[PDB]
Parts: sequence; C-alpha cells; structure tokens
Amino acid sequence: PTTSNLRCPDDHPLWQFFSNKKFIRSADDLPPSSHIRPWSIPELRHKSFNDLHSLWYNCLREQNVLARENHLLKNIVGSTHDEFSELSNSIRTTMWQIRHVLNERELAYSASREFLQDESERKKFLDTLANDYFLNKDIPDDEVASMLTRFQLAIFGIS
Amino acid sequence: RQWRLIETRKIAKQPNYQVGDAKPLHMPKERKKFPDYKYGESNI
Amino acid sequence: DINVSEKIYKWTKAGIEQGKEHFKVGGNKVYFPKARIILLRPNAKHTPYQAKFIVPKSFNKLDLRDYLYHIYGLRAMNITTQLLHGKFNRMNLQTTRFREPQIK
Amino acid sequence: LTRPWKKYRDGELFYGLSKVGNKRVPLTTKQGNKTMYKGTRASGIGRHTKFGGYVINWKKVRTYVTPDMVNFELKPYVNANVPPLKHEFKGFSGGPLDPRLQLLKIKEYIVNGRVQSEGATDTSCYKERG
Amino acid sequence: SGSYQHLSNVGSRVMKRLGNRPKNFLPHSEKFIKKSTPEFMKSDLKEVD
Amino acid sequence: AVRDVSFNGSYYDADYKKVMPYRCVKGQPDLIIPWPKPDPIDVQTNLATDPVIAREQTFWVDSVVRNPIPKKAIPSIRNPHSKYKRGTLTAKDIAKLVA
RNA sequence: AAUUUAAUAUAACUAUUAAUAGAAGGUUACUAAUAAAUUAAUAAUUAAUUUUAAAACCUAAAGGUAAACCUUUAUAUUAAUAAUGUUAUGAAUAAUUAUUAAUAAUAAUAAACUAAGUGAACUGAAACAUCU
Ligand SMILES: [Mg+2]
Ligand SMILES: [Mg+2]
Ligand SMILES: [Mg+2]
Ligand SMILES: [Mg+2]
Repeated sequence: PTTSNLRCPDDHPLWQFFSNKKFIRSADDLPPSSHIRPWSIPELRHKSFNDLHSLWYNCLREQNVLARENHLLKNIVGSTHDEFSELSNSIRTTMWQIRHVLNERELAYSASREFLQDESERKKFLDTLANDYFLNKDIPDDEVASMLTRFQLAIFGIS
Repeated sequence: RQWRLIETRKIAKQPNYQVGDAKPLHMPKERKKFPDYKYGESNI
Repeated sequence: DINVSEKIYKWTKAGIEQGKEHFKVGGNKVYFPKARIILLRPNAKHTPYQAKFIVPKSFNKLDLRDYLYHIYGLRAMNITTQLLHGKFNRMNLQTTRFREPQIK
Repeated sequence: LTRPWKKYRDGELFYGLSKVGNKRVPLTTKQGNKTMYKGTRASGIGRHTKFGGYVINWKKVRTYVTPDMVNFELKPYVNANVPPLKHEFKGFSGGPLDPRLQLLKIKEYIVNGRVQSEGATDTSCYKERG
Repeated sequence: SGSYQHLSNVGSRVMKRLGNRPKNFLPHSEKFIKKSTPEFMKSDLKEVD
Repeated sequence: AVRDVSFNGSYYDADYKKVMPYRCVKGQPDLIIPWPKPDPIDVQTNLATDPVIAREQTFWVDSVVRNPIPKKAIPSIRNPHSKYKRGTLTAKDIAKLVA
C-alpha cells in the first residue's frame, strides 16, 4: 500500500498534539524559563468563569503536548533534561491556582448571602445604601436610574 | 460485705455536647431509652 | 420496524449530518478535568486512519470519545482499549520487588 | 546454549535476575483465577442485567464540557514583564471570604461599577487593595 | 530507558527510603556517584539537600 | 574589594521586578551596594499571554442572588463527599444521644 | 589577616537527675495544592495570636469482597417556578435546561503504666504428693 493515495488534511485535529507540526521541540523552540512566569492567585481573581474555563483547557492542551514529548524523550532517548517536565509543572501550578480561586469565590458568595440573610444586618446594609448614596439632593438625575437598575439586578432578581 | 466487682467497674466518660458543638463521626441510629447504669453491664 | 443496530447507525449518521455529537452525552458534567492523554506513534499493525493514546487508567471508552470531541474536535468512531501489564522490577537485588505501573 | 556469550555455568538464570522474593504485593488485573475481577474505577455507570448484560444509565456517564466561546488569547503562562500582583485585605479580618468585603465590592459595583480595578488598568502595579 | 515510571508513582515506600537516605551514610553514596561519572561534569564540592 | 556584606531590610525593586534586600557593606550602612542591572528581556513566545490583556479584569462581584459558579461545577471545584468536613450538632441530636 | 584547643546543629542510642506535657501508615496516580488578619520594632520586614482552602483509594463495623475493588444517580429525591420540547387534549401534565426550600451519611487512630477475671508448668524440697 502507498500513501500517495491519501489526502491527509493539513487541518487535521491531531495536529493540536504537536507544536507547529514538529516531532519534538528543540531547546531553541521551547519557551525559555526567564521570559515566563505562571499566573498569580490575585491575577486569576480578576477573571470571569468563562475566561478561567478557557484558560484551564488551554493549559490542558499544552499539557498533553508536553506529556507526549516527555514520554518520547524518556522512553527512547532516556535523557534527563526534563525541560518539558518543568514546563508542565508550571502549568500544573496555574491549574490548581485557578481551582483555588473558584472555590474561594464560591465560598465568598455563600458567606455574603448568609450574612445578608440576617434581618438586622440586611436592614443596616440597605438603610446605609438608602441614606448615603440614595436620597441625594438631586445630584444624580438619570444616573440614579442606572444606580437602581444595578441595584435590582444585584440584590434582587429583577432585570 | 462490699460490692467489689460492681464498684470496680468503670465506663467511658462521654463529653458534654452543646448545640453549637462538633458532630461526632459515628452516632447511634436510635434514641437512647434508658438512663445509663452507673456500673454498666458486667463484663465477666 | 428496524433492528437496534440499524437505529444506532442512524443516530450516528444523524449526529454527523447535523454537526452534533455522534454519541449520547451523559449527565455527569466535568467542568475542570485534569486528565492528560499522550499520542503514540503508529505500529505496523495499524493503518493511517487510526491513532493510539496512553489514557488514564480510570478512563472509560466513552470518556475518550467525549474528551476528543469536546476539547479537540476530533470524532472517534470505534474506540478499543488495550490495558498492559506491569513487570516486576528492582533497581538492586537488595530492595523489595514491586510491579511496574500498568498503562492503559 | 541459550546465551552464546555464556559458554559455562555462571549462575545466570534462564530469565530475570532472582527466582525468589516477596509475594505479598497487591493483586493486579492480569493475575488471578479466571473468576477474579479487579477493576480500574473506569465503570460506575449502568446496572448489570439479570441475564448477565449491562444497561448504560446516561445520567451517570461522564462528559467534559468546554465553553462555547473559547478565549484563545489566555495562554497557559504569563509574560515575565508583568509583576506578580499581590492582594491586601487591610482592615478585613476574614480575608477574601469576609462578608463585609463582599458588601463593599457590591457597593462599589453600585456606585461607579463595572470599572477596571487599579491592578488591571496598569501592568506595572505591585499590590492592589482587595 | 523505557520504564513507564514517569507516568505513575509506584513503590512510594521504597522511593522515599532511597531518596531520604540517612545523613550519616551519605558518604557511602557520594563515593558511588563520583566513581561512576566522567570528570567533565563533576565538581569537587559537596551537594546540598 | 568588600570584606563582608550584610542586609538591613527589604524593599520592592522594579528592576529585578521583585522584592530584594538592601545589600550594605558590613559596618557603615550608609554605603549601599546596588544590585546589578538585570539584562534586557524580550518575550516572543506564543505561549505567553500579553501583559495588556493578561491583567485585564473581567469579573466583578455584582450579585448576591446568582451563584458566580454554576451548580454542576461545584464538584470539580471541591469534593462534596469529603471526610474532613464534619457538621455541627443540633438540639435534636443531643437529645437523641443524652440518656 | 591565619591556625589549634573546649562547647554548641535540623543530624545517634543508653543510664541518672531536674522541668514540661499526656501523640498516622500503606496503594498509585485524572499527584493528594493555600490564602489572610491583628499586635510588637528597624515603605517594607521577621516573631506571637487568630482565621482559611485542597487533601484520591485501603486500613472489620453505608452494603460486599480475594485491601487500596464493585453496588449505592446527593451533579441525587420531593415541591415550586421561567422557558423549551412535549404528550395529553386555553389549561393540565410530566421530560429536559436553569434557579430556590426540605430531605444524608464518612471509625487506622498507638504502645507502656493501672484495675478486674481465669491461672499454669519447668524448678526447690538434692526423690515426691502438703509446701515452693
Ligand atoms: Mg477488553
Ligand atoms: Mg493467570
Ligand atoms: Mg464475588
Ligand atoms: Mg525437686
């Protein structure tokens, strides 16, 4: 059988398991360690769930690529360069940092809801909003219309 | 006479639980029905 | 009117035609999986239309199909598992013997 | 002569290094009687039928869901030229989980909300409040 | 050097013992590593844990 | 040459890009030995997020009625069947165990 | 500016004296990670107190077994709602998606010391049974 009869496409999804259609990245092609740094927990806190979801799978995809290269190197060549292993570990650090941020965020939301569930604390927070920023001397004319629109959306379920 | 084999018996001292206290890992499935006997059941 | 196997074929054809899953999506949603799969070079007994992976040990055949389609867009029609053994090994004769890891 | 480079007996085994050793190692799948079944935690879906089959319960099968729209720009790493941001919760005993911090954050969202934080505006800031 | 070990963690107890050698007996292993390496990647300084 | 060197505090250095101590000669602390200038950096790798949008904030705490994380995503965030998470007692339980 | 001597370390056991107190292992993997606050001193920085996240499977007693395995849809059940499809035949109704209230469970947890029950024989008596 001859491969000249084939039409293996250039957009074939398995190509995502390789870096720029290369068998195994060399030292120069691999991103240097100096130029790089894993995300920081505060940085992830400024990210929406969709964006964090997107980052997670992007991390996983390169993790698969690096895993493929480590295995090829450590199962054929046998070298202990472990440059790919270190890169994967750095990605692994970011992955759990993402997981920590999500848990802390979810816990914070639950804590706030429970705190606002007490009548005394809810009344204090509401009246503080009412007296201070609401019931102004007409400084905001239509801005208060926006203020309320975000008020109903946040505290209550009115959109 | 003195009741040596009944007095020498000892049982575990369960802690006092408040409503704001940690839940024990393992608890009986049925409500207690009798006051605990001071000397417990004879083990001999 | 039709056999079960014919219906399975129709469902897969329908999924491909409509640009949707060619399988049935389960209800247990994993939002942040941590599983990694290693592409493997073809063997002699393979054809240019197949691909072999080193999947996690706790990985169903259905799991890989969903894993490939949803993360990579690759659609796997037939998936088949080969679970290997672990030979006993010892770095020296003085140490305890333990089996090499099983690789799925 | 199994090994042509060993003409005389030197104690070498037919295969392997030692014929003896520990046998108390945990069982695996490939070894045991034909009725043994170890398992690989890879099937907790469905119910064995009375005849000896299986029925997939599709509410237990596991599916990996990816976002409909994927942000391609978020690379796994981060450029080294942006410093590692740090967060300070000065005056907030409970830290990021502290309810009163959440109340303040929604307060800011009310009055002048949907505004990029100090850390987001500039890529040269070293700490940020909150 | 195909071992499939990097993909799993088998023999945790044995690996820990080998990697946590008593500090009194490090000179036993230091001689082993020194005698079994070429001269052009060996330094005359003791290692650090 | 400098006989011995000591440090008397810490500070953030925008050049080394991280917190570094002050490197002062042992004895006189006024004479301060500056840290060397780091070499220029040029990040061109496609696997590095651009600074201008890596830090761009996208999420705001703007709700107490909607969970920011969908319910089906909680299991991935944390283990629901965790043996380390023990509950608290109630009046009913105490009456159940107190003879 | 360099060397020796004696003592001092995360890096030994044993004995006596003094003081204080009554605490995880293993298997391999989709590896089993943290975040902060207050006070005390040179914008930062250590120390003390307080809070906080994750933590797979087995270690008799959710069930079972041939330990690290299988069955238990708590991503669950009931109820309500908005929509879809949708039967039924506007309304109903469940199925689904998504919210809210109620309904639930995780035993490896030491050794020595103390007290209580039962309780030998070798041996000594230069034998042996009372006795030991
Ligand atoms: Mg098979
Ligand atoms: Mg056999
Ligand atoms: Mg059986
Ligand atoms: Mg005698």
